[PDB]
Amino acid sequence: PVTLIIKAPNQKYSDQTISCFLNWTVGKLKTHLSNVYPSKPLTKDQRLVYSGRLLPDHLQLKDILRKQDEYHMVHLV
Repeated sequence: PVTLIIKAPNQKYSDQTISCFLNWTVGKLKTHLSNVYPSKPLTKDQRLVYSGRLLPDHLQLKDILRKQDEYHMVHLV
């Protein structure tokens, strides 16, 4: 799968390498994070910020994460 590196807001937790598919949207992945992340953060408040920009839950990961494909560091907010 794709190495989707979920780093915490203040880097409270380290770089989390989530082996997941770009098939899903930011919403389905963020639900998946709220399950597989040991803090289990509020899906309603939490969003994914990729290298400065905001990833909305309606679009598929692939569209933004196509460029490198291999690995992507996203900051949780």
